[PDB]
Formats: sequence, C-alpha cells, structure tokens
Amino acid sequence: VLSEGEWQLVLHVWAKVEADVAGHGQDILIRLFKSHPETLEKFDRFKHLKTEAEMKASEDLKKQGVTVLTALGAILKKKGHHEAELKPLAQSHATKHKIPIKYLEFISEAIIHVLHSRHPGNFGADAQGAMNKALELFRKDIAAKYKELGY
Repeated sequence: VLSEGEWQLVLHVWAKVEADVAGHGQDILIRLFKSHPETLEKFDRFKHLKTEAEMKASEDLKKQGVTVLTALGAILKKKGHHEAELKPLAQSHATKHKIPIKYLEFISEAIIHVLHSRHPGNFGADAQGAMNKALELFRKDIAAKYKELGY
C-alpha cells in the first residue's frame, strides 16, 4: 500500500510525463529495447528495427509508446484500485503476447531511468521510491493473475 503522500509524488511526476507522452514513450521503449534486446523480439511490429536511429525514426514506435504510457497513466491514477484495468492486460500479456513478469520489471526500470532524465526536480529519491512502489504493486497484482492462469 502506498501512502497518500507517495501517490501524490507519483502523480505529480506523471502529470509532467503527460506534457509530452510521445517523447517519453520513445525514450522509454528505446531504453527497454537497448537494455534488454530479448524484449524487442516479442514485437513482430518492431523486430525489423536494428539501430537506435531506426527506432527513433519509427512513427509506429512513437504511436505504440503513447498507447502503453496511456494505459499506465490510467492505472496509476486509480491509486491501487486497478482491478478493472489489470484483468484484460494480464490475460493478453500472459496468454497472447507471452510477456514474462521479468519484462514488466525491465520496462519499470526504463520508466524510472527516463523519468529521472527528464524531471530531475520533480523526481528526486523520494518520488523515485514512490514510483518504484507503484510499479511493484502493478507487477505484484499482474503476477497473481499470471499464477492463476498458470504462467
């Protein structure tokens, strides 16, 4: 459970991500794909991308980035009450996309990395801890649905 003050830190920084959702999505996905190239392999739509410059140039990548960040934004603003948001995301990612829970840890590290680059003054260690906690809650709840489904 996050405190209200921890939720506030999380949503203050997220309100800023929301000023340039596409730009954040690019940075986060490039970071993910470069740090963890196995993750790129899950996306038939992106597996032709072989350089950072190709990734930066992809309009569809930027579009998909907005998709993921939008779904995340919606979850975070539930401040833990995200059952309705997670159940379809858990089903498709476990059963259709085949995304290990570990990959959700990887994208969480990428989000934190980028948030830290772009919003130092609104993402000190306190807000980093709160964001960590929120992302772990999301993972924990997803993992429980994976285990139900036998993934």
